[PDB]
Amino acid sequence: IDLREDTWTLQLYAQRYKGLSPKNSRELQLRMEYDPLKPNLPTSGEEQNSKPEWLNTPPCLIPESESLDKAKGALVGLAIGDAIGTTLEFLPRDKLHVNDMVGGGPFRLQPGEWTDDTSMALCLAESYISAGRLDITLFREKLVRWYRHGENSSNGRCFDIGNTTRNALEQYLKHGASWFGNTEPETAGNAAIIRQAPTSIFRRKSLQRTFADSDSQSMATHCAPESMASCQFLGFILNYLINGSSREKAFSPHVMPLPVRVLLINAGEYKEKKRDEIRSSGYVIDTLEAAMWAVWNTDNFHDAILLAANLGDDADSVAATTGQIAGALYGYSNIPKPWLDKLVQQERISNLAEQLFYMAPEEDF
Amino acid sequence: EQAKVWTQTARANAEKNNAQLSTLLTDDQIGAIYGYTTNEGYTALNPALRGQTPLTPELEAFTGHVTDGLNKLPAYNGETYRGTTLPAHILEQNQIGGTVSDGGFMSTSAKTPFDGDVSISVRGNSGKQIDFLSKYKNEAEVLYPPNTRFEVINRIEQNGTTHLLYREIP
Ligand SMILES: [Mg+2]
Repeated sequence: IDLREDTWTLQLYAQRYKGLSPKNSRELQLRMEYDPLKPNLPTSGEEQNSKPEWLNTPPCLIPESESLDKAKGALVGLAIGDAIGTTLEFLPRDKLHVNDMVGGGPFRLQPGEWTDDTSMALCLAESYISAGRLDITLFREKLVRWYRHGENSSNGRCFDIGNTTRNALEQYLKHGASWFGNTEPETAGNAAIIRQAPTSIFRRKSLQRTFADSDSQSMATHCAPESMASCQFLGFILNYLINGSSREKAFSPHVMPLPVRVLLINAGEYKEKKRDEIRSSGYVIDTLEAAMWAVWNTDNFHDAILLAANLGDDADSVAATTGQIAGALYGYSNIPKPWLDKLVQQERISNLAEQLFYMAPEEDF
Repeated sequence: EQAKVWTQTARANAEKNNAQLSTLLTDDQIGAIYGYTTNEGYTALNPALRGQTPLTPELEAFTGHVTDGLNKLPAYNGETYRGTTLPAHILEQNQIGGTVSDGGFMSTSAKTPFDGDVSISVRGNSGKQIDFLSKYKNEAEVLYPPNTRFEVINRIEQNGTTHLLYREIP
């Protein structure tokens, strides 16, 4: 199935996966009745108040230091994939290849220099460290310091900011903390999935708080529902992996409420696609699918990063997303040492991941 | 007493789930949207808007608070779904090319529906996501305000379910 197809076609196709959607609460079911005073629909739903099974956080069944290695892997791996993927950014697939951390790209970078993907992730991480929660205003203030002053840049300048992210910061500055926008489908770009890892690390003990922070962090700049929901799905993948699940378990279908194109990624439709069916465009759905595909089709972190980066086009975003997933799966201790050695500010990025990891609040109860 | 319970409950949930969206809403607005998601609030309000019971002064104020609040929230521009069962004569009016418009609020959810002999796909951008007002942010409810008009742009019977596709006509 081609995820670019119209949602009518996709939703009819997706009916084979109805078991992946949580059942209505009894109250929401009542609101879907033709006449709620003469109900017609099954009344067996749980109270709207009550915790659904798909939000029961699977326990961490690996040692704490191993989970920490995966959380470090998720955030450092993001930066590593960013630094490698930028090399082939905007080039047609297979015109050139990349096999190492070499810099270059459109921004003529030194090896190990990462771009806006990592800048935005560090802004998010620092806002969690300061606030003890997701604070969209603080997150936006940190992004503005990056944008206007080059804070949290690999080379001292903001250089790769996307148009949608820029619009959001300009509108926040003009209209203040209540501004939300970029809702239209042409704004369903990659900027939020490529910075997701800090949310999943901080919320590693709670699927519900991961769910609630993942769309919210997207909304700091991107309110397209496919961006918001893609962050929620990626956030759950990272939660499963940081808490020690196998790749097969993490990449199996999960019960969760998702719009149809992310539902089909959840259902595993990418698993048997060939490389010439995978797109590395600026569309969030393409990028998420491509990153799941790259991790599914390789066996170590090195190979996952290069398979993503060599897709070309928006190679940066698929590699940064792959780096989060592969980094959580394989762990920081399985990222190539020469890449860690070249990665700019690697020690700082590792320490922020570690800080987020230990600050992670307990599950609510 | 009831409106204060709604406001304080919704505020707690929103501050957990999306504290910044909470600031878009007054006490009256956040409590009213929350109240719409309770059985007592929904059963009093939507049947009056749909012309089954009278729209009294208290219910008029209730509706105004809900819609004033929804008006503050960001657009959900996409596709959502309503699983339901329509009387035969109503389903017969849902032909391709026909127009539909509910006098009440229309609840939908981003998730794929399970129950109902009819599955309505809804494309629009007047709907607003209100899941942040629930305790677990889990049901992805997207709420369309009264008298939103839709054109039926597709229809098919697949297995036992009639699928309809609504496009909002602003
Ligand atoms: Mg970039």
